[PDB]
This record gives sequence, structure tokens and C-alpha cells, in this order.
Amino acid sequence: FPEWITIPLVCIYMLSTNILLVNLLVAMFG
Amino acid sequence: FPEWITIPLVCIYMLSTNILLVNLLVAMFG
Repeated sequence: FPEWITIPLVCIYMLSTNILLVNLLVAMFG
Repeated sequence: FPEWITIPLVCIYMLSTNILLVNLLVAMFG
């Protein structure tokens, strides 16, 4: 349970979720 | 560290970030 290696995981998870969400929205409008 | 001259800096920073973000979104949809 190392935090110094946990923080990048949450960072990348949030980045991936945000990029997927924006891609979904833009594709839907198109 | 004068606050009376600090507040305009944060105000302009927020304004610039918001305008850039909206421009990005609109350009992406276009």
C-alpha cells in the first residue's frame, strides 16, 4: 500500500476518465 | 506581498484560464 506509487494511479485514472468523457460528448454532438 | 495588488492578479489569471478553456472547447466542437 505505497502512496508515492498510488498517487500516479489515481491521476491517470482521472485523466483517462476525463478524456473519455469529453470524447463521448464531442462525438455525440457531431 | 501586497494583497490590494494581489487580487487583480488572481482575477486576471482566472479570466485568462476561463477564456482559453471556452475557446478550446468551442474549437474542438467546430
